[PDB]
Amino acid sequence: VYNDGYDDDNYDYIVKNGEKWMDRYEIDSLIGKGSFGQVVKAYDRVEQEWVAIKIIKNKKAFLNQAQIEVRLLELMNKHDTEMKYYIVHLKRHFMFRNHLCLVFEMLSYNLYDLLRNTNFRGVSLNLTRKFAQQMCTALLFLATPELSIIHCDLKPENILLCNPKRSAIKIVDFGSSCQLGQRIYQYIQSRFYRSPEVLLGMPYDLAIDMWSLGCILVEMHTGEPLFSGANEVDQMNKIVEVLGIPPAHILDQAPKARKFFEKLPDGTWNLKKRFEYKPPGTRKLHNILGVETGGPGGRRAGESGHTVADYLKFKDLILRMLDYDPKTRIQPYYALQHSFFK
Ligand SMILES: O=c1c2c(O)cc(O)cc2oc2c(O)ccc(O)c12
Repeated sequence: VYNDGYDDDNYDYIVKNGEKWMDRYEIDSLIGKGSFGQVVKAYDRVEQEWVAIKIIKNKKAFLNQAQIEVRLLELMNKHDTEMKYYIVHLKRHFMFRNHLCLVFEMLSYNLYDLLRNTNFRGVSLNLTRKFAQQMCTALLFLATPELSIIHCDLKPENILLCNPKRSAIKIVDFGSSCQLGQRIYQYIQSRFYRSPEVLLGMPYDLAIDMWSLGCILVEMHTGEPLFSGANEVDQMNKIVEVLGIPPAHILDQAPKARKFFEKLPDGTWNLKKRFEYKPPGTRKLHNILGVETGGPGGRRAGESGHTVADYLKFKDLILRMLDYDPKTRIQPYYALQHSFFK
């Protein structure tokens, strides 16, 4: 028996629908599970509203990580400006029967759920544009110097709708997040959304989030992951099928560059060693998006906001996001100036 019988064998609190907490919270049900513990829907009898409570595991490591998350949300929740309103709001935090608990505003489903309710056909380029603009604003919030927060784990599942009918979104789950100051694994981000500098074991900064955003937007419009690596080597190879071989001057300083590429005698780089990939740069984003053939699936011929001209703007913005060079990858302020948004 664990924690006087309240935990199970994974350090997870045993959620019992209906329980009341501190004479304040009525636990409704489980809505989420992860390596950190659980998320319940709960009714805050005092404020008279539903909340999402995140119940960290009763175990020292996860508690220390979650304490990082809390300081980072308390830092964000110190800032005036209304950019902060695309980050999920921390309502409070407390210890309960040995678990650190984070009370959040209650939201609706995440964008991977939204994709499944379309049967992975994707949402329209207009909906994607509105998601893009919210997300860049949210990254611009994180970049403000006092914060300089890497989320470190952007993907559809961590972008939630506010309300199932509107298109407002907030970013959740700052449990793997860090400030420019702090760090570390280099094994961060989910594989499909992992920046190349992370794969090559280079130093990363806030720019890695902007890579993940690039891949998320494309996936939201086509329905399928742009780069679905089944492991690090496959990941980098799927990237290279689209963006070609990464600049020499970056590979020249990439600790794990020889995990994927051979330096030819002459100093230029190529891929290594029977179904081959597609030649570098040959699966062109132009055909993935369907720029000239009715958007993904042909399904958008003649729709409004999906003229070839809108698709060229989109492709431009994504490529600027999928820059290999993290010092020239488009930054939040300038993604918002792009003609995709005007
Ligand atoms: O913060 C989270 C969260 C939230 O703030 C509101 C909500 O309606 C759901 C949520 O679901 C999560 C999850 O499944 C994993 C990790 C998280 O941090 C969250």
